[PDB]
Amino acid sequence: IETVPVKLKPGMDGPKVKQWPLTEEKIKALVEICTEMEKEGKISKIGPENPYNTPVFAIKKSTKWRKLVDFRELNKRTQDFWEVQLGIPHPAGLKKKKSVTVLDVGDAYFSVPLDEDFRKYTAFTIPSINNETPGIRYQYNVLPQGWKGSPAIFQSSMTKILEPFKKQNPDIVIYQYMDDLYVGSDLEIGQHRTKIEELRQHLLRWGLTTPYELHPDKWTVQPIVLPEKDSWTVNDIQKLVGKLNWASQIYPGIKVRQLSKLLRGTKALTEVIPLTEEAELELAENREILKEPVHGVYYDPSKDLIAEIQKQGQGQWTYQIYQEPFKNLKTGKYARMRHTNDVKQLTEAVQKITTESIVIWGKTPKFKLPIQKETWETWWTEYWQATWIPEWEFVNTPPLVKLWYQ
Amino acid sequence: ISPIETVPVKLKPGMDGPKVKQWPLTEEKIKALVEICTEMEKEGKISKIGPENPYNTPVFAIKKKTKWRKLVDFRELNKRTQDFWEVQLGIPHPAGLKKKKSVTVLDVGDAYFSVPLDEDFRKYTAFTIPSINNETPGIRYQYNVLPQGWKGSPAIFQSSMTKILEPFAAQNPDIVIYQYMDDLYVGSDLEIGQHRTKIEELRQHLLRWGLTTPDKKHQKEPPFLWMGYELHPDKWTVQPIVLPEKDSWTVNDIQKLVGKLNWASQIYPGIKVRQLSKLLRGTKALTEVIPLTEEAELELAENREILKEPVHGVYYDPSKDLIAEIQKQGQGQWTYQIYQEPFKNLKTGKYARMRGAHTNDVKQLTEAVQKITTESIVIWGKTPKFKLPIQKETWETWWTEYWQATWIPEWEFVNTPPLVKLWYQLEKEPIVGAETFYVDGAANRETKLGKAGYVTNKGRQKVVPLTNTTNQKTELQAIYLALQDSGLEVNIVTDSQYALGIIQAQPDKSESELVNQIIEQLIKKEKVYLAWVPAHKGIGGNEQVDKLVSA
Ligand SMILES: N#Cc1cc(Cl)cc(Oc2ccc(Cl)cc2OCCn2cc(Cl)c(=O)[nH]c2=O)c1
Repeated sequence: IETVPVKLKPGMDGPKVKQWPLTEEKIKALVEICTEMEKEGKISKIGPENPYNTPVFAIKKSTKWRKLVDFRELNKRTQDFWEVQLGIPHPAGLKKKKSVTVLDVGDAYFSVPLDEDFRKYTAFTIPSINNETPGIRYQYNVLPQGWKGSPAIFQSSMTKILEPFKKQNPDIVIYQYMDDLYVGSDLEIGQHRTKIEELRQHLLRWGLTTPYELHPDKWTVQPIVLPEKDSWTVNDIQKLVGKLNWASQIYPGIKVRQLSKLLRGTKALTEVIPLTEEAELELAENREILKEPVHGVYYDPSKDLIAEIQKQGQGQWTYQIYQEPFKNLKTGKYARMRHTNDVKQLTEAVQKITTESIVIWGKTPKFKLPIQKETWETWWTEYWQATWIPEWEFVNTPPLVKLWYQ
Repeated sequence: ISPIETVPVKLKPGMDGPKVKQWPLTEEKIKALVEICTEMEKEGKISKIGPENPYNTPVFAIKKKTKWRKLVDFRELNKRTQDFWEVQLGIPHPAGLKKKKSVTVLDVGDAYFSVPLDEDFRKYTAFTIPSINNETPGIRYQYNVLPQGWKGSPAIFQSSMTKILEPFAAQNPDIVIYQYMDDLYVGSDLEIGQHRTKIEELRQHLLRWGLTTPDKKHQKEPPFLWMGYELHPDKWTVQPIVLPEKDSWTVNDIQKLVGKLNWASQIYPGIKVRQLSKLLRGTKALTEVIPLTEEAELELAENREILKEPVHGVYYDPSKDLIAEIQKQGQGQWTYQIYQEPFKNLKTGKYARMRGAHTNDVKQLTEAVQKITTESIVIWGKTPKFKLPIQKETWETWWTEYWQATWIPEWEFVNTPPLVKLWYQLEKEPIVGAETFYVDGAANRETKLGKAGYVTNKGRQKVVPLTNTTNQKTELQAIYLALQDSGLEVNIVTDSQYALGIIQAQPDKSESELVNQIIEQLIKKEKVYLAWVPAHKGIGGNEQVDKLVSA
């Protein structure tokens, strides 16, 4: 076949990222996978004149391991090739559909050869234990999974293969983000999964092997909830006054005068204050301003998406997506009904938020994670199932905004 | 035309080879170069080149007080040579080595000179022996092998050695070979004679590829002085530590000292370096004299006593479990040992990072576990069982209320005090029948004067004046004042997001003395509930103490 010429941004060097240490279990699994990938010609061993590196991880998507390559750095340095040039446009309707199924189509890329000049930039290293050996060094001969240039190069073949199916089903929306197809329809569930199986069989008969559905209709921005007590203490009103004051930055028009009036004096926190008629109306009026949605919040495609996550205890995790502070494009809550632990829940929550973000805007958000860097770097693969990896940083400051979003 | 296959080398794009001129030298130093070069030329290592080669690189002739050695300053060529895959930055840790019946250490002689250099790159290695007082043109040579001191030599040698070793490694699967620099470390669990036969085979296998190796009479014997370690057949330890005694200490003196102490921490249990390290905080210059703290003097003395005794570590058995145990040594300082059998320690270590101004013990214990986890993965390829002096009730309460996600390994409680515990727990609901203090504090940013006050439900009011503080430090001193003048149960109400955040984190050790005093009060108290309200919003108790402190 014919390789598509690939170039990095002019004046940009390849990735030189550190390979993380791995357990012997994951190392052996990587050597098995790569030995057979080498036999199949998809990767080749490289010499010391190749200085580039990209980290590799062993996960499970499950008795069989799989290799996951963190191409985040190479993707940043190739952005001219997978965006602007050969960019795959994002349909605004996928979020509107009632059912969306995600299809792993990443195995297609291993047919297409990679530009021989660009292959040195995909170099990776299987690490040794205790620095006893130099790592095992490979580079890719075919389009690698996780590199954003792989779906861009394959885009023409994918459009061709899907052209009959899109003809037969004109109201089904199909969007490709990296290694996955997102297929959305307003059909009935069992009728929707039939169309999904048809598409799968269509793909399989054309040589594209493929191995829980989303429902964007239910998603929304959550409204701020206020409590309802049968008897309110001074402390209860204070927290009620503080929460309404925090919301005064986003929703204009929340009033606290009648509520503050009930606390005039130097009262004991434990004292029981009756809700006057005038304050009950203010609390009732404010319960309606929070029902209405905010205005003026528009997604800018030129700006990064940011996702913050708070641990609320009891397996619950709130989150907010935004681009400029206090302008939340999406808020939501995740709930682990599980055998669970904090890392498993955060890892699962990050994948849910990223998938929701892929559906709505077509790009992954940057995560501010409430966890210590080294702990995340040690255990994040233990529950990682997606084939992509978002950017993240570690918020060491606590949220006193924990109970606000609770 | 060499058996070993060359690695293709390129210069950085847009650069040319070095054109550095050769400085004139003595007729006696020229005599040394001329003789060394004709021997290197006879050995094919270098070749004379025509006049068309436009590149040069200086050469010098040194000797130590005595055959001379040739020295080439490749600094300019190195700058223009492409990058290579990074050679082993880290080295193996002795506690990760698996115990072997026999172990052999072989060093490769003229390692770099035994590997060919890419033909197209040889032009850029040209150098010149100077003629006596420029009487004639100098002799132009170039390298055909990996030059010593060139950027690419270590990486290309290591790869060439790897490939050269692959045939022998197939026909001998039980023999284990480790590579480091010009060394091979060979270990087998075969019979000493059988192992000795195999070594002699590998020597000839390497000699056939051109790699000189020592004979059985010239091979080093245990104990091996390897990278600051002593390797005995059944034990490892560090090489002897020499902590100097000095009347005055420079910044550089202390940096040497903490380095040696850090080095001792891997096998010597109980080493502490925090107080000494604090001296280097903001250390401007290496020559700056640092007055030793009384705490640094005691820390150093304690270290001297531990080092007086001798300790050793054991090698690794993959068939026995890996166990890690942590002990608290002092406020902020922790120590650990990792062992498979009860009193045979593989290695030891410390952890003493505060990771911020204020922390708690359970958080620091979790961080020490995290540091051991990363270290066990690097050294042994797995995480160990943990024996920890904390009870499940303590840790479970903490990690459940802690706002960060945390991974708690499988661990057993070992009752060997000091046990890690929660010294206090704030109330989660306000307290009935406890006095409600409304605290506030203020500070003029210019004059740096301040005050902290309280107003209570029972009608009590107080203001204490403050000399040199900030708005933040007074907001903390206002909470301290309410704790000082309250019963065993108190409800405190502040408008300070700063002070609430510090207290809600429930620290038990801080580098601020005021916070340490609040911590002392929080312990003595039976029930403390801390509440927050938006400032300047007319809330009853906050408005009064705000007006009081503002006057
Ligand atoms: N100098 C040096 C040096 C450096 C390194 Cl990186 C390794 C090394 O030795 C081994 C090499 C390979 C293996 Cl597979 C095990 C080794 O040692 C395992 C531990 N041990 C060490 C000695 Cl000295 C011994 O007599 N018996 C024994 O069991 C020697």
